[PDB]
Amino acid sequence: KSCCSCCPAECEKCAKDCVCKGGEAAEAEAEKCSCCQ
Ligand SMILES: [Cd+2]
Ligand SMILES: [Cd+2]
Ligand SMILES: [Cd+2]
Ligand SMILES: [Cd+2]
Repeated sequence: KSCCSCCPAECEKCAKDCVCKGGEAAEAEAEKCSCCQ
């Protein structure tokens, strides 16, 4: 598991800054966020 689940495992994008920054529901559940993709 990446950190969240919205993004694969090695999203370079989160690897910096956890790009999704939901804060609360950071998980986001939706398998596939646009920021990391
Ligand atoms: Cd994420
Ligand atoms: Cd990510
Ligand atoms: Cd993350
Ligand atoms: Cd993301």
